[PDB]
Amino acid sequence: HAPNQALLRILKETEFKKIKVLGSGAFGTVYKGLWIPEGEKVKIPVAIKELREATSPKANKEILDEAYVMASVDNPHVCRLLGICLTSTVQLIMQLMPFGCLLDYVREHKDNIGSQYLLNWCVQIAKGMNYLEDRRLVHRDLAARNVLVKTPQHVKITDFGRAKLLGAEEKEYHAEGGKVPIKWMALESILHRIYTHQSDVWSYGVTVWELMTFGSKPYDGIPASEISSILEKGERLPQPPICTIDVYMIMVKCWMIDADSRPKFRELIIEFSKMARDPQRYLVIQGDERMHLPMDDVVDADEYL
Ligand SMILES: CC(C)(O)CC(=O)NCCn1ccc2ncnc(Nc3ccc(Oc4cccc(C(F)(F)F)c4)c(Cl)c3)c21
Repeated sequence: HAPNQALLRILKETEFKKIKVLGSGAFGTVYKGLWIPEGEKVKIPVAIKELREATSPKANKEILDEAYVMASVDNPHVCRLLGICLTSTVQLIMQLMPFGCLLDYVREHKDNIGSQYLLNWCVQIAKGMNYLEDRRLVHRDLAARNVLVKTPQHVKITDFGRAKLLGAEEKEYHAEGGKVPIKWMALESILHRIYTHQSDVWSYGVTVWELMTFGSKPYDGIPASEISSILEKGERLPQPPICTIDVYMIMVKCWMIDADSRPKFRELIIEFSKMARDPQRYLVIQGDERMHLPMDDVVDADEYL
């Protein structure tokens, strides 16, 4: 394994301005804002998380470990961390993704989402996931809520709170146990707390199904404790109405019990790209052809290098 020479940038608090609240979680408030590096005539749209003073040493430690992961990744389909700021409580500064999480976005805009967008997002997520595999990173929480929308044409994978870097000799990760997203997890993760890139593939399949059903909840009837035996009996999520068998067979392959029988991300890239070239052959959406979707020194983070 190579030396990780990623730079962690520590920002001065006067360098960035909070403009409005985007949301608030358990660990603090997230603000829309602008980052104005001193002496560079540039303004960068950012999201800024200000951790609560209530935050434990334990929580702080785990948040910084997540920032370490985010600072180590550099791909157009993985979230961009700009830096952190070491004030009274720690602040994390990331690229603004103005359209929010992809799960909300498909629920809220389902009447205007065509086959071209759906297939392109599958490609993009596969590209980010492939890159994470190249980095020997196992995500462990892939899901539509954990994909952000920069523009309708460009999504990025986020939330590395569960991510684990594999060791050089290491093949699988073994977790300790706790609050787990059971309905997105490979069977071997539920049963034996084993996680691989192939288990991320399973999660990818569920994420695709979320997208193809415009944000339905997987196994909506069923409680989490029942999931693993349902899977052991060979039952899977149903074929979404818009999906040709071509697309559904792909999701199904992602949910093979034998992890090595699942597709690789680089193959998912290939197969969804083929379909993105003729999208109406692969997803059947009523009115598809009808559909389309959307101070001075402003630059996107992607162009600030
Ligand atoms: C909580 C919540 C507010 O309920 C959910 C939520 O975070 N979503 C906010 C909504 N949101 C909308 C556009 C948008 N664009 C970009 N980043 C967003 N969110 C965002 C997320 C995490 C960020 O930072 C980190 C980095 C690592 C670890 C942690 C952790 F929470 F564990 F402490 C935070 C930042 Cl700076 C922003 C955005």
